[PDB]
Amino acid sequence: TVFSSTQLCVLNDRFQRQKYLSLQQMQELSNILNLSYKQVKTWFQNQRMKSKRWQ
DNA sequence: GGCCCATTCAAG
DNA sequence: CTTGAATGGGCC
Repeated sequence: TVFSSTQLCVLNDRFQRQKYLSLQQMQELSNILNLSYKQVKTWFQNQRMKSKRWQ
């Protein structure tokens, strides 16, 4: 799978301002991006890991 | 259930 | 080789 440049945008923007998202927030964010909840939740998790790594 | 973590695996 | 989406197990 691969995400659009359009998607990585709102995703990264949201992530920068909010590192933990609720169920509803993830689900709506997924809806307006025509993505599944799973891949968005997964993305966020992976991003949290990425954020951790930088040391 | 979600999160954490190590690990996997399909393209650049 | 790196990248990052995706997996499974362990924990609350």
